[PDB]
Amino acid sequence: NWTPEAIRGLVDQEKGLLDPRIYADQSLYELELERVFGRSWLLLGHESHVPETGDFLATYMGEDPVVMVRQKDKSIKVFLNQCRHRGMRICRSDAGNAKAFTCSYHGWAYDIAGKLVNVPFEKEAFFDKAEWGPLQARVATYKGLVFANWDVQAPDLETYLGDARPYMDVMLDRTPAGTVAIGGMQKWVIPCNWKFAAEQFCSDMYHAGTTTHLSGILAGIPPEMDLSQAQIPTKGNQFRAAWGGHGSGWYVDEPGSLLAVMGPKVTQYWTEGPAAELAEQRLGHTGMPVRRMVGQHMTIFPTCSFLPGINTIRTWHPRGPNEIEVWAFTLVDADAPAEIKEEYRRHNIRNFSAGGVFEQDDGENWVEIQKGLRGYKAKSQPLNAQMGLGRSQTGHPDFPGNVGYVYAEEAARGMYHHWMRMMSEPSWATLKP
Amino acid sequence: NWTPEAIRGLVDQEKGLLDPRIYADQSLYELELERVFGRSWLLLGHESHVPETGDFLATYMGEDPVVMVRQKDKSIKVFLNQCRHRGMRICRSDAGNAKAFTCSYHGWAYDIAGKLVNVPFEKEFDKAEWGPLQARVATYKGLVFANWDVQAPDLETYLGDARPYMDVMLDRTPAGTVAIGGMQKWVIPCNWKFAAEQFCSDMYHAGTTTHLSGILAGIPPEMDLSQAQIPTKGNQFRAAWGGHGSGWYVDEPGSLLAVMGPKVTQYWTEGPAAELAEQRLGHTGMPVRRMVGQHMTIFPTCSFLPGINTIRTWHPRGPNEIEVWAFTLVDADAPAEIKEEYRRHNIRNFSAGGVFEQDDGENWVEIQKGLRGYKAKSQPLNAQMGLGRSQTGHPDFPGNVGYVYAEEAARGMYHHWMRMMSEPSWATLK
Amino acid sequence: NWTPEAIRGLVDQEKGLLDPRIYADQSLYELELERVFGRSWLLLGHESHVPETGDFLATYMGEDPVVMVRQKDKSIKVFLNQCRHRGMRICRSDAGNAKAFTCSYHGWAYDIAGKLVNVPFEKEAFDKAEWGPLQARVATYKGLVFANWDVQAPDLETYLGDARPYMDVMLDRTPAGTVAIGGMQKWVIPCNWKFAAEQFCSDMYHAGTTTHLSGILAGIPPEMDLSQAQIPTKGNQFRAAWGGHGSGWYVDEPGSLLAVMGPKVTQYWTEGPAAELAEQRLGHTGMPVRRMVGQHMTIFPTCSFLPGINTIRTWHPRGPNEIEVWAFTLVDADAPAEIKEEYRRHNIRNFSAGGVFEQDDGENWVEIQKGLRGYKAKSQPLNAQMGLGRSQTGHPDFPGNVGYVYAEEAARGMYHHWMRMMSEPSWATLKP
Amino acid sequence: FFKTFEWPSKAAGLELQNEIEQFYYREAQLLDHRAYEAWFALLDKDIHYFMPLRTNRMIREGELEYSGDQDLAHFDETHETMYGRIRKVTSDVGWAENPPSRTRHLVSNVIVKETATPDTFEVNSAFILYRNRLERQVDIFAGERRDVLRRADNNLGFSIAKRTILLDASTLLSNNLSMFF
Amino acid sequence: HFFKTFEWPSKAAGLELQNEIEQFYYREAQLLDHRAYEAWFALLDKDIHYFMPLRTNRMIREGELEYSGDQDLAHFDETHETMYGRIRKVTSDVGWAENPPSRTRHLVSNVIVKETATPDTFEVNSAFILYRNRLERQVDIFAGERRDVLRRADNNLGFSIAKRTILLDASTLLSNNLSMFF
Amino acid sequence: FKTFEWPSKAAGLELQNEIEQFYYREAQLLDHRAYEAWFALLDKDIHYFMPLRTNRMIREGELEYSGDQDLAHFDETHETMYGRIRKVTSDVGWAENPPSRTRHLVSNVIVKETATPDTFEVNSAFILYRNRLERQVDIFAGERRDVLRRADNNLGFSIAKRTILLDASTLLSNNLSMFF
Ligand SMILES: c1ccc(-c2ccccc2)cc1
Ligand SMILES: c1ccc(-c2ccccc2)cc1
Ligand code: FES
Ligand code: FES
Ligand code: FES
Ligand SMILES: [Fe+2]
Ligand SMILES: [Fe+2]
Ligand SMILES: [Fe+2]
Repeated sequence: NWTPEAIRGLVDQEKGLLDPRIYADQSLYELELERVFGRSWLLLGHESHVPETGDFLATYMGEDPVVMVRQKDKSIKVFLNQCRHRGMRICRSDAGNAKAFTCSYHGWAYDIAGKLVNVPFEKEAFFDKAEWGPLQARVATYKGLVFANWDVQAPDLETYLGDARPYMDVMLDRTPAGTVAIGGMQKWVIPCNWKFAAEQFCSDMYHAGTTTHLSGILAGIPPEMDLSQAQIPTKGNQFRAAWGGHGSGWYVDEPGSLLAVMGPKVTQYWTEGPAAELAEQRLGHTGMPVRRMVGQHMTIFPTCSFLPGINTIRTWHPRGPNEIEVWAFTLVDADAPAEIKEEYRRHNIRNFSAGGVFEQDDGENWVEIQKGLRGYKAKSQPLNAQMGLGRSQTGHPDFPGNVGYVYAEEAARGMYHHWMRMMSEPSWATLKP
Repeated sequence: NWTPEAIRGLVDQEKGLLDPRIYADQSLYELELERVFGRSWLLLGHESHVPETGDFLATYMGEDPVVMVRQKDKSIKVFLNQCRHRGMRICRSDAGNAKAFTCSYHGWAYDIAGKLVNVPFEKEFDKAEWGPLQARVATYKGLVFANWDVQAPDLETYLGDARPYMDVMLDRTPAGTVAIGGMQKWVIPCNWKFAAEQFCSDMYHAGTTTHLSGILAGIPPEMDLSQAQIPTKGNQFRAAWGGHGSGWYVDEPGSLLAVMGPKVTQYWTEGPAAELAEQRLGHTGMPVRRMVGQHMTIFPTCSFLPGINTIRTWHPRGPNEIEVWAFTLVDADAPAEIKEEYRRHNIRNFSAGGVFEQDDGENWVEIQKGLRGYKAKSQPLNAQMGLGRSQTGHPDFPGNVGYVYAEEAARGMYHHWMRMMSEPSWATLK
Repeated sequence: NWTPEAIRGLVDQEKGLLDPRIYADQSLYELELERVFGRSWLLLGHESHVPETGDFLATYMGEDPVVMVRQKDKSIKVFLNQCRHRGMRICRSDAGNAKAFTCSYHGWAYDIAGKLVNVPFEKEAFDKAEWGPLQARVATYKGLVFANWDVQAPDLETYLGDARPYMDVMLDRTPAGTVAIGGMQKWVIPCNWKFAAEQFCSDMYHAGTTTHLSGILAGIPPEMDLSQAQIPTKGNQFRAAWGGHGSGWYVDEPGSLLAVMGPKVTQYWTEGPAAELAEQRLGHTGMPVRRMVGQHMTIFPTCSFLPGINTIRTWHPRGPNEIEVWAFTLVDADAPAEIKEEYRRHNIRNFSAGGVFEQDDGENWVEIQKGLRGYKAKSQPLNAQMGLGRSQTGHPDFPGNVGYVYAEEAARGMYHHWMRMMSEPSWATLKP
Repeated sequence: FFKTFEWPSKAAGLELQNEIEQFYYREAQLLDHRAYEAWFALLDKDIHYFMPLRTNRMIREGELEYSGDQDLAHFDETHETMYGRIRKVTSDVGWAENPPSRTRHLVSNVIVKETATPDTFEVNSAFILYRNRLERQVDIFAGERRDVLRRADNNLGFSIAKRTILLDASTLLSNNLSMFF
Repeated sequence: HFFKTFEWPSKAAGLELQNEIEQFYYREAQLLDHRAYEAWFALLDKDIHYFMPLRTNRMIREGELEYSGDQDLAHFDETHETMYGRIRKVTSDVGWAENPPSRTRHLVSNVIVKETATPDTFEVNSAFILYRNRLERQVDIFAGERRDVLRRADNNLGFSIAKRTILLDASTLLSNNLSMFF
Repeated sequence: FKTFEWPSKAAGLELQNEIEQFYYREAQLLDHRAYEAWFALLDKDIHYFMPLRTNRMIREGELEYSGDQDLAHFDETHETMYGRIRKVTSDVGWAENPPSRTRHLVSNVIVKETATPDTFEVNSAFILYRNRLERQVDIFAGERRDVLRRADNNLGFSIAKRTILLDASTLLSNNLSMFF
């Protein structure tokens, strides 16, 4: 059995080394579900997914299926999609509106809150209904986004997010009207470990600025333009969370990235005009040059990843050490013009979906990485994560927090250190910030 | 290895709680194959599946390829479908008639008894020493069971007090039963204990929500669920020793009619053939003609519904999967019209496309999927139903008896399960 | 954990017994990756696969993806097909020519030697010479390319030992040497490697009995049938003094080879100046190459060939329950055009996934592994007693330990060597 | 036994070949869009709908591959029993198919044979049936169908007098046959 | 934004025309399966709408909500200009998803032809199985139907594509990408 | 191998029909194991070829298929096919005994007009579903390129060439005991 000593010898942020066994080991994964997922704050979706009373969304927390459902008091509850009689699924559609939920096996009946309200033949047999039925999850919201956690001793979402908050507001708090999700949730299966996907959106601008997306940029650039004529952005910054494993990277003053992905109309909306400058004032407390911020990525540990410029957001659902499910959707400002919404929608489909000219290539890399790790020698020696080590500083005038160069792996090392920390430390008294 | 005290921690019949991990854990299944399946009596079929010398049926004894074949002296011995040379399958086909079995790999030849008779270039070690491993063969009125363990009790001793409950299906005529031609097989991605327990103790599913569409299927087109009568009267049996159990309705003719139809319900309840069955099983003192919708499980994986007369074996195939092997029994002398009715209705209801079976399996599949999660295996499942209300002094039915909508037979199945892999030797398992 | 005592009990070469768990156990497989595959000499192919500078072949060492690539200095280097940055595959095609290797993920550039030469934004954000893909030892035997991870393992020549003269039967017939016909046929069989390793090592017994009755019928004239085609009997079986290598061949019986390879290939192999030059070159142990018909050989653990038919393959493991068969065909570089073409035709006809011989092979192997899921199928030992105590080390016809063709002495020694490799941690005891 | 379809020496006219192929394409569109009542309407009151069990047999026993008219089967149905199945599949409380599966019936290899009755044709065809359900469940079926089709003034041009499906499976790899073939 | 049984004409298309549509699809399948992307792209008319909606698990009563709508995310929702960029990507030797290329087979059957309000313009229904094999052992199988609007054209195929909607038999995509064209 | 060079003069509906019907007739023969009659459809000068397929970078695309001097899955004349038929019908051919249950679904049939009367090059797509034993399922997809010469036989045509281009690099099936 994996001893805490051995778990600490898997990740080393000092040497900047990663043991490849963290992505492949079956017994390590079984521990992840308990130590990470069963204790973390996990994305389930947006508030606009469940607007009216009784509206529900069938989703996951790790490998555990859950129902997220809007309550009559306008709150939102999350409970395990499992009947505590003999384990049957309580809610059997992806989404919709429920007056009540009813288990199809033996007909145990539940209210929209997830409470057991009726048991057939409860007088002939049997016991208190108020005590039975699906385990409940803690629910916390953050400016439209809905999060959930099982562990009662875990920190609150606000404390969980901490220093990472202002970097989310670039996407979320542009208008007092707030964000609304475009209809649709794309879902697809990738045979790779969840850490690869999580790390990429956390720290890896480096893949976007080099080789991975040379063809994606080619797809969005003017037909008269060639790759050598297109100019890759090079300047920008990266962020590592004070605690958690969170991080974000972005380009500064170089709209070449955003323009190729999103097009001119969207790039204008983001940087020039009445709405773009209104966002600048609203994010006045941070003191960030939001208009100059073009092309941004972010991961909230462990599985909440999003691109504030593109407005694509997704949860990575784990399916063993060799597989994940991507559940992705798109956000728009509530009051953004009809043409702008249509452009956000078209360009997200074009770039960041299973068939997206950008997303096609990310899941090519991750897949080939996992295959290799089946071999013995492939897991024998550490991998390299040493970029920008001892180079990121907290006292930055332009941006708040621990800031480095755009091509760094400081957030990467910070993510894997907290993976090691959750995997090793059993109690919250030690883990909490 | 799972420690015998940790195994005893999984199932608690006194509290009425079950550990979900029993349905999912890989290491528990490995123990199952050795401890549970390697020493139980397991159904391979019926005597009519092979009535003449040389007739064989390739079947399974929990992952073991096994072959059962009729002999010249009317015996039907069963051996491993494995050639001890390099492990090749001896018999390549599902069924038929053989003169001799020849391995395709190196040509080791065998008679129909299993004995090694010819080894190519053997003159260039005893022939009788290296034949496939023979299982113990024991029949119960046409039903052929097998067991690897020489220490295991005989068939009759094993089945015990639940024999009268099998006699409801297999001993209605002196002619005996005959298996209809054909054996259906299909894969269900669920644990075998869901399937075994349901036929053992779950009438509650059929009396509630699971089979609403199946009832609708067997009811007249002008009639809907609001006109279908909801059954509430009946009892539930628990076996003394073996892991067997039963449930049935009392005085609800409409339940059987919706499943099996007019002619078969008549044949089971009224007339010369139905009355002859009440006098033949009269020694048990059981009101057999008022018995409808009965379900049964012979431990571990032999389950059937008397009246309906579908019979199946659930094959292990891992913790997350099973193979269902089902056939139908009819009485030998039964009219040609009744045999055709029994055939047609079993196909209609209890097959891979069956209007009842579909919904039975759909529950299990979705349960197994949910148990992939960590938290879904963390809390106990409710197995209390009728807790302590099963007294042994009922005037109608022998043994331990409770109300039909209870889980007393369920606890008897899991109790013996726990026991059959926490106790190594037969000296205590009796 | 598998204790060293437990391993030794799995194989009994004295009683000719086999514990069937070795084909099925998951934990035994993962040990095999380390103890067997992580330190054996493994066939990656032939020199003719990579004839020029930069020419590469993506292949495997066990489950480890590797690149075998010819260098400027005409040497062959083998490295782990794994970007040591984040694990990405560096070489993403099967075969071809490279001037460089670039990681598609973050753009780390490599030279054909496997040296890291460029890292994008290195100056803006550690030594490249220390971060190249892991290298394997590379050695060749008369055309065949082998590789090994373990620096402490013996060299290829010592690894092979006295099994070399029987390898020479196929590889050393002419000074010009062997050259591979284009094409590497690959298919997946859900059976464990050892079944196939064994067959080509010792099991001639299967071809002379029942398995290849139908493939023989395909290579026999239409007017003639299975009765008028004797069933080879006389011949010998060899065991290597160390390493679990083994071979088998018929003596003076052309019926086995004629069926498979036809009249023209047999004539080349047994008659004329070419077959005389072959016996001339192999007179070092005084073994008649003219009389040896339809040979089979396994080099431990996963290399297998049929000297007369000239098909050669590697069994790639993919867990206890599946393998990938990677096979190709060899010919003498100086042989005539009609002979080479007949070799090509008759190998495609007979030993590929659809080959009239090979069809029946997998069919048997698939079935065995399926049965091995059973507990009772894994309870009692298997038989490997054929030819026990009927072999000595001193024949005026053949060198080394020689027994009857339908024996299983070579098989016993293969499992014996496997047993030793699994249980002995240091080469200080394993080596000869 | 069934064996090779006894195809007629003279090929069916280009009009009739089109009509019967178009019928199967239409029938597939009904099934694939869950138009179960519309599909059921194609079945004649004397319909026999049959899918025998299939077993592994040696060459010495080729005659016993498919199960007989007195043996159990996957389907052995009359107009009445078929309608029961339609009731179940269209039911809001039929859990096997609510939520419904997503199916595709790909139809090919259509061989048309005339009968002794005018307006009536015997047809042989091949299908692949792709079934996807729940989140990630996929079941693929393949086989042949042997039909008796009568010309009909309905929506499709023909009604189904008889159907036999020969499925390329021993043990069913799918947990159910909630689909119609 | 729902889909139901294709509305085939009661008078079946002429045997000559039925054959022309069938052959056109066989030729289209040939271009794609042989990676002649430029020749395939030439088939797309300037007013092309290329649409593949998301598909969800719904109760029978909520049937009208099974597919995503024209203001929802989709797997594909394309114009000539967006398709152009996709063709530019798939032909690019730094387009990693299709370099090395996949091996595909588009099997086309169930062809149903309907005339439109425009002469020489046809609304076409068809079924397909798309078998995709790439790298060493990766296999992705897709099945679905295509709803096409075709125009007669003076090209080597006989027709051009004005609209295409693909109804895919999947909710969650079982493939890691959709680097292929349907 | 490149895109099949279909005739721009779109083949006649009359002939289009009998070509497709032939393939369906042929498919019926193969799935019902009438090997004797299916072989009879092959002319003496027949070439039954199925090349190996490899993963190649775009710049090395020409080397995707194995050449006429390379190994392959199949490369057969008349006397080589004859031998296979003898095995596949044999009682001691255990790869096909017990027989496999197969489906040869055939579509995408394109018939090509050559200068020679009664000779037409024919392309077809296929999916081959192979089920055998208890639970083995092998799925194959690809294309077949044929010549086909008009004959006075039960099926109406004879085969004088067949190239099978399979959609696989590594073969995911344990063998090719079936015919394509
Ligand atoms: C992770 C994921 C996506 C991106 C990204 C993609 C396109 C444009 C800008 C950033 C960067 C890191
Ligand atoms: C193992 C594999 C193949 C053969 C073999 C088969 C036919 C002719 C010659 C050798 C012998 C052992
Ligand atoms: S499973 Fe929910 S009540 Fe039986
Ligand atoms: S395995 Fe049965 S003879 Fe070799
Ligand atoms: S993985 Fe190769 S450069 Fe990052
Ligand atoms: Fe990316
Ligand atoms: Fe039931
Ligand atoms: Fe062999």
